[PDB]
Amino acid sequence: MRPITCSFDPVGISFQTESKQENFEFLREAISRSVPGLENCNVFDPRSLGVPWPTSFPAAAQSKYWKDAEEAAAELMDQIVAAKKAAKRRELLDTSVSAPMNMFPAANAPRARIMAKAALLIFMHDDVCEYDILWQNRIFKEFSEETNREDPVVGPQFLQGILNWVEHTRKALPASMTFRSFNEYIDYRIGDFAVDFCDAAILLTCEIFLTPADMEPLRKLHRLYMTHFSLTNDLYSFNKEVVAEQETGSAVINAVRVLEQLVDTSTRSAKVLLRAFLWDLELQIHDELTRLKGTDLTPSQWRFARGMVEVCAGNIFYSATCLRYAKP
Amino acid sequence: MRPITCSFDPVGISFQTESKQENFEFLREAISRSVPGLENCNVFDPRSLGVPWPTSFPAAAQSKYWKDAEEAAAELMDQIVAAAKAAKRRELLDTSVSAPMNMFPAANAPRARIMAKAALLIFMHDDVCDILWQNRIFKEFSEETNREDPVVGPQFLQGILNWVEHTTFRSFNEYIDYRIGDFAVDFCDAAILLTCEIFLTPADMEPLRKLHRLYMTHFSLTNDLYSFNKEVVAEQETGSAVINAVRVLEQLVDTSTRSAKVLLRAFLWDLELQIHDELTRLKGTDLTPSQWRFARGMVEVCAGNIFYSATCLRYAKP
Repeated sequence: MRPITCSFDPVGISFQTESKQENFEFLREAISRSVPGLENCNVFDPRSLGVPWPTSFPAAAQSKYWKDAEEAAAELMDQIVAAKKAAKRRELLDTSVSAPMNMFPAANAPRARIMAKAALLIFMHDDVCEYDILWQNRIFKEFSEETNREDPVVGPQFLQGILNWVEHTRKALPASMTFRSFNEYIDYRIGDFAVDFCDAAILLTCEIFLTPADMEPLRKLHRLYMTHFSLTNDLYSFNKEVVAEQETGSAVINAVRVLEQLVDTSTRSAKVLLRAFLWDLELQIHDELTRLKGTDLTPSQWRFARGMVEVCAGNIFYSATCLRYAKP
Repeated sequence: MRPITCSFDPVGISFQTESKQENFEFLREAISRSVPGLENCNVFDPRSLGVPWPTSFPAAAQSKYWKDAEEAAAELMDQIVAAAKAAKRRELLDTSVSAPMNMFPAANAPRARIMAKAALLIFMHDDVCDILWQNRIFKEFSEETNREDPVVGPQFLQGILNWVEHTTFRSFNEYIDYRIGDFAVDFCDAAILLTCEIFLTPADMEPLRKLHRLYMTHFSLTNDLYSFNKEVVAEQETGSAVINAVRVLEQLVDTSTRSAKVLLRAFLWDLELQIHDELTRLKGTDLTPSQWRFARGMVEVCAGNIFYSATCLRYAKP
C-alpha cells in the first residue's frame, strides 16, 4: 500500500449509520478475504491507519500496482521535460499516482500505468489553466497506441474522454455567475466532473465493457456518484481555494461558499452542512444500489455500479491523504 | 508578389537552348496570358527581378495568396509560443511562407493558409532536429485541413507525420537513391493534390512515376547545390558533416569545387531535358485531365524550388 504523508478532516465530526449497509459490505469483507472485482486491490479501513474516515463506506480500496504507476508517470514526465522548480514535479507525480490508484483501484499493473500516465496529462493541463508541436503530438500518439493495444474496446473512449475534458476546460464561466438554489449549483458543479474519462476509467480498470444503452438504467446512481465526488472534492479543497483566493484574488466556486450564502450561516457551519449533505448522499447511493439489485442487471452492469462506489470511497481517501488540501 | 530579400546563384553559368522546350512553354504563356491551372499564381521570370535564373524552365510561378499565408503562419506561431534569439522565429516565418508559396503556387487563399501552417510545423520540427494543449493545436489544424479538402487532406496530414518518423559515397547513382529517400514524398504529392484541387489514387499515379522520380531527383539535387555553401561554411565553423552531391562528385571525379558545382548544374539541366522529354512521351499516352494536372504540378514544384533556393537568405552566404 502506498505510504501516506498526511491525513485530515475539514469538518472532523464523523458518524455511524442507523442501518447496516448490507451493500457496501463487500468493501469490508475485502479487507480479510478475496472479493470478486477487488482481486487487484489492497482494501483497508483508513481508521486503522489513523486517517479520519467520516463516511458510511466501511473500507477503501487501492490498486496494488501503484509502484508500476509511479514508474510510468515518472517515465512520461521525463519524455515531456525533454520535449523550487523541482518542487512541482515531486507533487505532480505524487498526485498523478495517488488519484487513479485510489479512485480506480481495480487496475492491474499495465492498466495502472495507463491510468497514471492519463492522470499526469490531465493534471499537467489543469495546473497550466490555473496560471516541436509534432514532437509533443508524437508523445500523446504513443500514449494512445499503448492504451489502444492494452484495451482495444475501451481505449478509444478512454482517450476521447481525456480530449473531451480539454474541450470543457476551455469554456469560460463568468465571474458574474451566482447560484439561486443548491441543486442549481449541483447541476453546474456536476459539469466540471470529467465523467466521460471517469466512466471509461472504470470500464478500463474493471476490464468490462458497457454500451451507452447499458448505462441508461444506472443513470440515477451515476448522478449520485458524480454529486458525491464533486461535493467531496469541494469540501476537502475549500481551505486550499481560500488560500489561493486571498493570494491571487482567485474565485471560490466551492459548495461551502454557496451553502454559506444560501443558508446564511458561518463558514464552519456550511462545511458541517456539506459533510452532512454527503452522508445523506451516501445513503441515497446505498438505497439505489438496493433498488438496482432488485431489477434484472447484467454482471458487467453491476460491476460498473460497484466501481462507482469504489470511486467515491477512494476519492474520500485520496482527498483526506492529499497534502495540497491538508495544511496548505 | 512577395518581396525579395536576396538573389544568388552558387555556380553562375546560364543555360543556353539548342531545343525549343515546347512542353515547358506553358510557363511562358502564363506570364502574358491566363494558363489553365495557373489562375491562382503570378507567373514571372526571375531574371527580370534581377534573380539569377540558371534553368531551362522559362518561368517560375508563385501563389497570389502569399499574404494570407503570411497571416496564417503568424497565427500558428503565436499559439505555439503560448503553450510552452528572436531571429529564428522571423527566419522560420519567412521560410514557412517562401517555400510552399513558390513550390506549390496553385494554392487559393484557404489552401495557401493550410500550406503555410503545414510548412511552419515541418520547419520548426527540422530546426529542433501542456502536452494536451499543443496536441489541440495540431487537432484544429487537422480539422481545418480536412474541412477544406476531405479527400486529399487525410493523406496531407498523414504525409506530415510520415516525415516526422523517417528522421563517403562510392556511387553517384547510390547517392541519388539515398537522396530520393530523404524526400518528404507523401507530403509533397499530397500538397500538389491539395493546391491543384485534384485527387489521384495510387493507381492513378502509376503512369507519372518515371517523371515523379525525375522530379524528386531535380528537387533534391537543386536543394543540395544551393545548400552546399551553408554546409561547407558550417563545416569550417563547427566541423559539421557535409552530405552533398557537390562533395560526392568532387570526390568521385577528383576535381575542384567549382568544377563540381558546374558539373552538378549541368547534371540538373540534363534532368530538366529528361523531364521535358517525358512530358512529350506522356502526351501521346492516354492521361486524365487531373493526371495531367499532377504532371504539370511537379514541374511547377521543381521550378519553384529553384526560385525558393535562389531567394533563400540562409542558402545564400549569410
